[PDB]
Amino acid sequence: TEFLKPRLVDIEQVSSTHAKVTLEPLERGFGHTLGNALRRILLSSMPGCAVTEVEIDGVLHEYSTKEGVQEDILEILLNLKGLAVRVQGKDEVILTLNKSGIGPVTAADITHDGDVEIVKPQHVICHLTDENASISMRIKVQRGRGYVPASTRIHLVDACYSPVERIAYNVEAARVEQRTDLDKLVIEMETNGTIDPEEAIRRAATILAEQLEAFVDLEV
Amino acid sequence: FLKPRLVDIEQVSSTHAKVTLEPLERGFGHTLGNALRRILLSSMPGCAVTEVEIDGVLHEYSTKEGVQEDILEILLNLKGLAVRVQGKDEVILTLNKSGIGPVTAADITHDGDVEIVKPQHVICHLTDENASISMRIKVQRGRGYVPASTRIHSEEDERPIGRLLVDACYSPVERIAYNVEAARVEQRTDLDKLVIEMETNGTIDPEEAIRRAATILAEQLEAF
Amino acid sequence: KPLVGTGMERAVAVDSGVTAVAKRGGVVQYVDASRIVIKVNEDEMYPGEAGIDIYNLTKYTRSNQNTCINQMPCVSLGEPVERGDVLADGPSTDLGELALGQNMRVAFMPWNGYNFEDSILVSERVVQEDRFTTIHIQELACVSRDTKLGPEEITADIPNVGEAALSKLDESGIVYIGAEVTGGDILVGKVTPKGETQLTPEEKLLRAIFGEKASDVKDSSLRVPNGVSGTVIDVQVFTRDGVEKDKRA
Amino acid sequence: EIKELLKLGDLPTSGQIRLYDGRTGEQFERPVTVGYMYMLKLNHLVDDKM
Amino acid sequence: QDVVLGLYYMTRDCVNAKGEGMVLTGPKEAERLYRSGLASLHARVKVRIT
Amino acid sequence: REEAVVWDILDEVIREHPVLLNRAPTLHRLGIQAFEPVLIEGKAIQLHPLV
Repeated sequence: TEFLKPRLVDIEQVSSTHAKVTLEPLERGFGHTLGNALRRILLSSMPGCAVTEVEIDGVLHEYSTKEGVQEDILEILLNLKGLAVRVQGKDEVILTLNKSGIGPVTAADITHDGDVEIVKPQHVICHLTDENASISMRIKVQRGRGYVPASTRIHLVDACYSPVERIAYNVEAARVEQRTDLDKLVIEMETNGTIDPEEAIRRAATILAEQLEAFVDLEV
Repeated sequence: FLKPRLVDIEQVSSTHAKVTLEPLERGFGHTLGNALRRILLSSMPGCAVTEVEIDGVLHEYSTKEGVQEDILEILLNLKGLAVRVQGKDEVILTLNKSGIGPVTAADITHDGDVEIVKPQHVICHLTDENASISMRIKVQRGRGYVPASTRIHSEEDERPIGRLLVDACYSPVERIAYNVEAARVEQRTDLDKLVIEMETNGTIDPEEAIRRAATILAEQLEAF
Repeated sequence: KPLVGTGMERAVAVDSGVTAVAKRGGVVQYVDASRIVIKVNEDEMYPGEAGIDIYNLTKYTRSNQNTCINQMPCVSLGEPVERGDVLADGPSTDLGELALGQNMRVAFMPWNGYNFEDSILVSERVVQEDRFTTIHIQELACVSRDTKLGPEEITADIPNVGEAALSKLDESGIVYIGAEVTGGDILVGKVTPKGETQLTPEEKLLRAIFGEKASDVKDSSLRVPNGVSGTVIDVQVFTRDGVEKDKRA
Repeated sequence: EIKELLKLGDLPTSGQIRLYDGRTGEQFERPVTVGYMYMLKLNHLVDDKM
Repeated sequence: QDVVLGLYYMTRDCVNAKGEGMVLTGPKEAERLYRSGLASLHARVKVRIT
Repeated sequence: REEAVVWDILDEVIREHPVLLNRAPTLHRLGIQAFEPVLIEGKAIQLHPLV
């Protein structure tokens, strides 16, 4: 009772952070199981680092107003969440926002540390209103194997770990020769720029494989 | 990063059983359990009857004198005969019987790799003192559902017209269900159980099946 | 049978001739898929000629709609039967009630558009269980006629056919009972005289190169209609009173 | 009478239950009516019509 | 029909459900919030959109 | 013979070559519409819901 295994024929990838990869041919029923399982893992468990918290140099609170910035503090916390952080063996790093002036602070406006990589110099952190303006603060990263909300750090910033911005799988019929109906599984995923999508898939179901390491034998 | 593993596999009947997996992380019992349900229901070994050559009969649409079962219905009964093999991918069983009474699945000729899980299984009954039915019951082994129709492309001199092909039922699995309940292992934050209560004709063991399922599952992961 | 019913289905099944109702009540001496022999009680029975009613069940045969009509015994060997009780079931009748179809587990919910208007979305369990399967009986005929050129032959000798083609026919040219057939298979070999082709140029040239005896007989044989595939359950041969019957007939 | 017979079941009064997608394994929001409907196959067979 | 019941059920609001009144960077993590079961398909929420 | 090769040829002749679909009560001109053929197993024609 010999079995049918595909290997991905095409990765059709848009730009860099975006990828759409097709895997064909499958066995009937396998497209949905592979797609769904790989999606559930790709989403809620992926190793990565962003921002769990930042001290406010201006005030003590998430609700306040900064002199020289119209953005509400929660608004800036949002932007901080959208900052791409890939950290090396240093488990928890911390940076500073040091800059001031007549124009917005970007992600290239942050101090440069030893094991820290910002993928986007382009990123908008917050705008700078006129003149001197008091702004510089410090930002501490955090690690997770999954997604941890802001309210969950019990004893505030939403911690976005999983590099995946979006994951979708399209199952369509695949035609092989004398085989009538098969699965053609098309994965489509966007990332935050830290880990590229192509390898992201790989680690994603390597997790799945590792969860299955307690069971099978033979082929290997 | 705790990996799961099985725990007590509780047999209940010759038909079905409940298998359990203790160490499941956040939400993983679903991502595993469903993906397991899928491969369990779809891809799995089976030895379902295929070719049956009965005694005096050219085709399924007649009636053998001395049995109140139409040939077609007898075939339909044979399709539901559950067996298991060991070292053979096809075995031909010889069924013989006569005299008034029910013909069960235990009236065949035992073979090395033959195991009849339901000796009470009714093939057909027998209505008269002398009526005898000899049949070659050709049981082969495979996966999924192969209807009698798709069997002919290959063709290749199936000329003995006494040989009636039937549709292949190959699958142990009838019904697979999974429930994830919170399993509190003595020390850990929150972990879940997986109770997969499956259903079978008795021709496949729980550990056998649940093994090969995950086997194929990770086997598809070979892309990387 | 219906899971949900009225109570009229019984009356319909019985009053329609499809079922087999016992003329006289008694015990079944003999139960066969072919026939059923019932021994009459003495109270119902007339004094002379003694004892039993024998019902010969209708077996697989062509209906008007090209469907199948087959009776199955609903009774068992050595069972008491009441007068006016079902001794057998016709097609689409279960245990004396009327079964026009099959009841099944159905869920009301939009599923991915696959049931867009009234469109029905059915599982694989159903097509595999072969429960909605249906049996058709088609009556095909082959006519041997008389043309001024000559009489038509039902012979198995057919111009331009391989051994695979002539195999499924007996020596006489008619297909064997029980042989499964599909579109294009020859059911009945038939050949009609057409003499003198009046072939032309390069055709001639071709026959000259390959040396073929192109026949004076055209192939009229009855073959299974395209796409329909089934098993032969019967064959009949009608002959003019006074013409010699062929081997098969 | 129907609901009463359903009480003699073990099955709900609503006639609706929870159902799970065979694909994602996740539940379906809301209960969906499930039951047994006697169904007929008319003969409009597609290998007649085609 | 099926489709409009789909978009209607998608875009309609209940008074309360999971995820009521929270704030999200955009549609991406809104869908991401929903699919994982944390936030209800329909809940009153402020989100940044472009 | 319905040899195995020809299906691949039919895939070619079908590609850019639209077919006309029509229903019984043709009323307005949209009662006929042209589509692109997609080869399908089965005897039934598959018609886009929006149409």
